[PDB]
Amino acid sequence: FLERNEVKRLLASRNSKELETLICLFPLSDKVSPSLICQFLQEEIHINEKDIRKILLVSDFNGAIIIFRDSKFAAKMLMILNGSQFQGKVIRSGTINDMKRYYNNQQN
Repeated sequence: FLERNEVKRLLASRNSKELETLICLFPLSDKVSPSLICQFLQEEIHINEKDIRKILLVSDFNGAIIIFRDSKFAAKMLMILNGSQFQGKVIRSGTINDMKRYYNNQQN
């Protein structure tokens, strides 16, 4: 598709207005892959075309880039939703850099 183009452009995006109205969800375990992500997103986050400006699956550091409707909720939800327990692991989130950190934690 055309997700990878934006996952890359978003990875590098310098606009912090973006990283505020968006974050990379990191609850994707070794038992939870890209498709399952979205299901689970609409499943728990109630994500749709309304609350989500756009959603892309980030499977090279198991994350999910999500822009809810506003910066206040993206970070606020990050804090209230994450730090949870799912699939026998603790699920957490951050943005593009924090996901890269978590990635290290994943690959190592």
